[PDB]
Amino acid sequence: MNTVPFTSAPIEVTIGIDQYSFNVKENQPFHGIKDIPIGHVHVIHFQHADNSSMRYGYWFDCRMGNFYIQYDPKDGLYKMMEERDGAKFENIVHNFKERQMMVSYPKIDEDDTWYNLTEFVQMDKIRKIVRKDENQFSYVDSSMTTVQENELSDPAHSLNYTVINFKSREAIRPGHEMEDFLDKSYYLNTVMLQGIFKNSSNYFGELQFAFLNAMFFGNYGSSLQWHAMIELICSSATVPKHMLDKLDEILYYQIKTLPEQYSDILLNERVWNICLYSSFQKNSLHNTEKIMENKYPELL
Amino acid sequence: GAMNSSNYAELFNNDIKLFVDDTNVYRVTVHKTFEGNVATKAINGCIFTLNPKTGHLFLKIIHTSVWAGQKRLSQLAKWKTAEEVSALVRSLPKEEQPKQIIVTRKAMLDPLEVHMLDFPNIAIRPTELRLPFSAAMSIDKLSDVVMKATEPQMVLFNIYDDWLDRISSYTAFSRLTLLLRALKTNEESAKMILLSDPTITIKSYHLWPSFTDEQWITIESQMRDLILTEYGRKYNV
Ligand SMILES: COc1ccc(CO)c(OC)c1OC
Repeated sequence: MNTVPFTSAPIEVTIGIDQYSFNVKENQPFHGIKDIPIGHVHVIHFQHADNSSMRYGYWFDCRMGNFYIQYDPKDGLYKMMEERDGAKFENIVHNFKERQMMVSYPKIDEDDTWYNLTEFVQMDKIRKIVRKDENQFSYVDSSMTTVQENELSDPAHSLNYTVINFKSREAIRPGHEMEDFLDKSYYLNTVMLQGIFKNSSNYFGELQFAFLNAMFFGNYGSSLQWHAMIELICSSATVPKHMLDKLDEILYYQIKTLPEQYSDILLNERVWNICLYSSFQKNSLHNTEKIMENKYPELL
Repeated sequence: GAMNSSNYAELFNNDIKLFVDDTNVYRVTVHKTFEGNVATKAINGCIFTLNPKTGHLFLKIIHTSVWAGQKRLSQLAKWKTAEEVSALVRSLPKEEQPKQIIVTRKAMLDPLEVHMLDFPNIAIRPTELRLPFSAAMSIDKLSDVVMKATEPQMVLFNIYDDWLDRISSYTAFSRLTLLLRALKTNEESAKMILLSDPTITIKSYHLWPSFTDEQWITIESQMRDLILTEYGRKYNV
């Protein structure tokens, strides 16, 4: 179990860790988060009480270093920093735990929600989508645009997601125009899986990480990418059996975890109706279909 | 964007463009099988690709053999249309290639967009106008060349005959769409008007009779009456 201590909490802010959150008052005595499960990536995120503009946050993996949070009153945000002095950190943490000024990552033991949402997400890949290699952790926020979006402005602040377009030469083989447009199996299996991602696990990892940035930061592009990747699978007639079953699981927990009043903005009607009712794989997403019907039948 | 009454004049500017109509590409006669069921039998069709400014018609004849052993023909037909329009553009010299292609049915948008990926500077646009190009097969010479073809074949026409020597493209497109609209609403009567006077003939290198300017005014009038008439007969007014 690992710890992310906080220097202080000078401004009132709602703080999340993974799917949990709690309200911290201005100058409340709050000095960090303990018992963070090792073995997964995590995200710590922030929404100021005063300007709900800009949700922002940090992806990190405690295995990769000792990290802490400190408010910056010049740039006006809670910043993640790495501590290199090992004993300085343990001593800071132990003093804080002793005075019991830290909240506990509140994982119910029955609960595998986080693992299921982050099954395929690896800090190595996150850092290739969010480029900033002087840090071991990754900053994301509400307003960051993707490399694909910037095409159609500041690259240092881009989400370098996989470019995907259903009406591009990368997607459509010369002389198979109709075949490839109505069955994207070539694009999915040869171009993306074999070519770019190399295996399904990397593909699913990007997919999961896109959903999580959508949900936690309302990053519009992340929602577009998440939706697109799903659509490339559902619109493929030929998908490995093991991907289809895993996809049903992945989506099930994303739909399960979404706030019930955020469905209007983070979910695309066209994609879900197509994926669940009209596509090749309309019958291969039993769990996901079931939970979508009982929980969001308005959309369909 | 889309093409409508507000931007009607762009058709006749100097930017090369083509209308593509697919209605006559896949044509069937539905009939009864000996067992009482129903079957279709295809006949030849054509793609109707027209330069609204110069009047050049690229009549691509679609021979029934193209459908042999295929499924979902009404869907395939839009993709065959798009392949053939793309092949036509590719066949043309650079300075003859269109800058826009306007499809008359929105369902052709994605098929054409996808066949034209190699031409990103050619805008593919729909229209909100209800153009009568479906009636193209009421023109005897175009119908005849399609029904007689034994193989795929492209035939070139100027659908304005020699009219541009005397009128503008705008007037010539208006005359064409009025003639086509009349043929579509009542083909029998429309043809009667066009051939009533045995003294006015169709030159061997034309599609339409050789009317003087006064006679075309009279013809156009009679075509307008017919379109209003059939609208009363239809709706009773
Ligand atoms: C082409 O429209 C888009 C733009 C941006 C993103 C994400 O960067 C998209 O997700 C793939 C997308 O849909 C294709």
